[PDB]
Amino acid sequence: TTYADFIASGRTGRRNAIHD
Amino acid sequence: GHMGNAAAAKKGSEQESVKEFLAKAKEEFLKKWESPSQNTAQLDHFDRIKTLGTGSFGRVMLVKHKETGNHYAMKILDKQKVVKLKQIEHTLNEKRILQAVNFPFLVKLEFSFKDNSNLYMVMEYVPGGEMFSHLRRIGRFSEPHARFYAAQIVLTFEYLHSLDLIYRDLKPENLLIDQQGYIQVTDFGFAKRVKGRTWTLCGTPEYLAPEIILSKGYNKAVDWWALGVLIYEMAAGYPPFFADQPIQIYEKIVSGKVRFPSHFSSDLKDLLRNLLQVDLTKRFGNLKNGVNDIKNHKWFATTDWIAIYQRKVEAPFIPKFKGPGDTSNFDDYEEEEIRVSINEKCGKEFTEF
Ligand SMILES: Cc1cncc2cccc(S(=O)(=O)N3CCCNC[C@@H]3C)c12
Repeated sequence: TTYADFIASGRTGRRNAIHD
Repeated sequence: GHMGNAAAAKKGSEQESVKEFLAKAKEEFLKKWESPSQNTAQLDHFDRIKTLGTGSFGRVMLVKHKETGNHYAMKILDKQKVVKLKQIEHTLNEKRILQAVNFPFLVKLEFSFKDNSNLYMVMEYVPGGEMFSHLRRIGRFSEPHARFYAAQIVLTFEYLHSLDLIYRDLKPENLLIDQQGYIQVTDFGFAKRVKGRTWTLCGTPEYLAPEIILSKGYNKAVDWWALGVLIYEMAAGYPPFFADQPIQIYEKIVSGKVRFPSHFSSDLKDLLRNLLQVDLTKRFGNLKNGVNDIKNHKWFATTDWIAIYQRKVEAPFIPKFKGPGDTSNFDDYEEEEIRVSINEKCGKEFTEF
């Protein structure tokens, strides 16, 4: 599912801005 | 047409009243911007309680003001680290903006000061936690719940854009929930006064508008794109464009394709296609009718914009609150000292703070 694809992305935690 | 005479007259009057409000708010902002505040407290006026957040920026601590007993969120920045990370202008800009704005959904800066080592911005403590945490815990917000938050962002951006401020940092991580369940926006380091265009590559990958990715000059419309991302993520539980690595996210963002969960209403999908519009010439919030294309969209038909502004709508969700100083809606972090050197650091760089 799309949710499973989201989990697989590894980007489910707090996301940093570019400058970090 | 779509509106009969009474509804059309009421809507027109409401839109004219917005203009009148914003003209006064701009006058007030510019007066405060011309003549700020500074050095309004010191470290030993507060008891340090607990660390509520950390980052490359520094830390945010819950503190209690000794004289009043009021709790606050104190953001502590290490001057030498700010310099090393090339964030001098952003830090001074954040303070100047926070000092000058006034809106029910923008966090209030109560004190600021500096010492030999650090800069301190003392803001109202917003005890309900980050929208991010609640969203990941609940999974996704219902459309009415997402709409309640979205309306607050729409009004906040309508305010900021009237001041020529582009926000550029929207995401659930940067939205806090207050005791009454309303949003507080807090981070202004990347915000900029831009009447026309600007060019800096900044923001968070999932929330970047295509024109930023594509290294174009861009304008306030990037904030309306980001609103589309936020609404989508609130209602789906995940953002519209994701992948393992930012470069793959950017390819999806610029493609002009977006897909929706089957549970999204048709009204929601229509709004999102008009916010997540790659073509600037067609994006809602960037057309001749401005913010009205968003506020008058069918998905917001049940929204009483003045009632939201007045905070008279019952919030769909009230965070847990056991009393002043309750920190349970925030994570736990390792507690570190705040050392201040006997030698002033970076005095020249931060002279205006
Ligand atoms: C805990 C908290 C609580 N109350 C007010 C706050 C004001 C600003 C930042 C925070 S904060 O959430 O610590 N915080 C850190 C800054 C970087 N962006 C994420 C977020 C806005 C507050």
